[PDB]
Amino acid sequence: QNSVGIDFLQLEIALRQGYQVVVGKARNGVIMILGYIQSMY
Amino acid sequence: KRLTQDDITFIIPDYLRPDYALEIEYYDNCQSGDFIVLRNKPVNLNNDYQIIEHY
Amino acid sequence: SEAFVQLEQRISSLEQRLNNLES
Amino acid sequence: SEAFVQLEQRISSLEQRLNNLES
Amino acid sequence: SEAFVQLEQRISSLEQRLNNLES
Amino acid sequence: SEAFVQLEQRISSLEQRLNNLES
Amino acid sequence: SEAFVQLEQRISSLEQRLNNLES
Amino acid sequence: SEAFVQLEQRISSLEQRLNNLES
Amino acid sequence: SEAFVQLEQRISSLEQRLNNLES
Amino acid sequence: SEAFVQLEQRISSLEQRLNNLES
Amino acid sequence: SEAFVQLEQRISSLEQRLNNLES
Amino acid sequence: SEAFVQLEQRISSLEQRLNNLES
Amino acid sequence: SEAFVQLEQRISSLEQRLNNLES
Amino acid sequence: SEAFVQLEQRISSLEQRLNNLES
Amino acid sequence: SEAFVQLEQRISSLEQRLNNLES
Amino acid sequence: SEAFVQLEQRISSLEQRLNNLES
Amino acid sequence: SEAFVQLEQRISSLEQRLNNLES
Amino acid sequence: SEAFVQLEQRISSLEQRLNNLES
Amino acid sequence: SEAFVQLEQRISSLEQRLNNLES
Amino acid sequence: SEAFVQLEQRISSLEQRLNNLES
Repeated sequence: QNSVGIDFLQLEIALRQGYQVVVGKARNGVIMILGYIQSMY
Repeated sequence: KRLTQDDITFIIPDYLRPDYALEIEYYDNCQSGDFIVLRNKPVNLNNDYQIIEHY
Repeated sequence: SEAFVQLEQRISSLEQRLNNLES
Repeated sequence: SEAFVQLEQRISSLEQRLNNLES
Repeated sequence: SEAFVQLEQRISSLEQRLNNLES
Repeated sequence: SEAFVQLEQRISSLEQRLNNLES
Repeated sequence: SEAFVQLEQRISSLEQRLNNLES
Repeated sequence: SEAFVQLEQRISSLEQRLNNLES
Repeated sequence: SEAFVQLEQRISSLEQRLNNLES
Repeated sequence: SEAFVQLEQRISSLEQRLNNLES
Repeated sequence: SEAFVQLEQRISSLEQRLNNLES
Repeated sequence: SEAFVQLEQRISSLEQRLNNLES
Repeated sequence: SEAFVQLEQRISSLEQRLNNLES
Repeated sequence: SEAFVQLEQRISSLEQRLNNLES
Repeated sequence: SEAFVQLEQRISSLEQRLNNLES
Repeated sequence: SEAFVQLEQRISSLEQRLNNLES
Repeated sequence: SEAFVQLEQRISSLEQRLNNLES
Repeated sequence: SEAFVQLEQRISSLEQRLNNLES
Repeated sequence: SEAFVQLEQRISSLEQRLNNLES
Repeated sequence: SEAFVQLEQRISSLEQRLNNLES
């Protein structure tokens, strides 16, 4: 978990509630949880 | 959205109050900040003291 | 002026990061 | 607020440079 | 404004080049 | 023209960093 | 616009400088 | 008095850097 | 706009430090 | 202009490959 | 749209070369 | 059709980079 | 005549690569 | 247009051989 | 002309086999 | 179709030669 | 019958390659 | 067709050049 | 003006430390 | 304010002295 700034607990919670979570590189250049994808697959 | 040390309800003495502190956030890889916020449970749906009363 | 507050917080974070990195 | 945009862009580029430097 | 995002991507590539060279 | 001014700032910052690097 | 041509020239000069600096 | 906060931040970074220098 | 001057001073100091570090 | 968007995405992807490979 | 077809073919050939290089 | 000129310029830059790399 | 254009562009890229190889 | 398929196959074998040569 | 198609497929298979074998 | 038979025989001999070469 | 000429060219190229390989 | 024959000697000369480079 | 006094004292301690360092 | 500007050159000279000591 130390490799990237993801905050895996929020990721797991969001996945369990059923969101389509997105993780990736931001303007900082650090991997983080971006916004969830809505509606379409 | 970062907590700016104004939200902290301090209990330490006056001479220990930081003038400028920022919460450590997962953005920027937690490499900057001064404090963190802890909570008893990640998701809090049940009262532990009620479980003791039930048994 | 919340935007200026955000910029100040970002600059302070960067200064702390670089100061820690140097030593 | 052109100077504000310039400052924000400079800060963001600095953050990217520091992120690359640390990792 | 397609040409503008093309310019932005070229400058982003130059930034990535310089960051890779620096590290 | 926020995109334009921030792109100009990126260009200027890259020129400054290159001038530092070359000598 | 003229400023677009200036940006084109500046980006091209930056690319050439990075390329011949890399050697 | 945001400029005064600016001055405090500059001086705090100064003490941080010099303290890291000493040890 | 002296606070903006302060921000420019901080960002300039950071950039000079990093340019001396890299080069 | 879906085709042009796809071409731009492909160019950006190839450019990221080459930037990563130059590391 | 001959220029479009030429650009697509160039991108595809470059993609093939880059994929071969990575492996 | 300036965007097409930009695509051609980027593709030519990538091809030149790969050619100089190969030799 | 899309196929003809694709073949012509592939051939042209091929002699560009090999000409650069000879030089 | 089977002869055109013949030409495409010849050129594809050419690129395959030259790509294998490069790496 | 299925016979010519079969001959073309055989020749393409042979070319692929030999090209893979060489490298 | 004498030339067809000649081409088929040449292809078959080539396949046998390649099979022997690989194994 | 230029397609047959193409097939003859391909088979001849394969045979010359294999003869140079063996001898 | 003049285009077909011109592509013919183009591809043939390209193949001969590749073979000569391989020697 | 408690903050002003604190900042003044911090600065004064800083030049005292650095002046002793130079001597 | 005269106090603010005097603190300004005080902090600036202090920063320059620290940088010169670091060299």
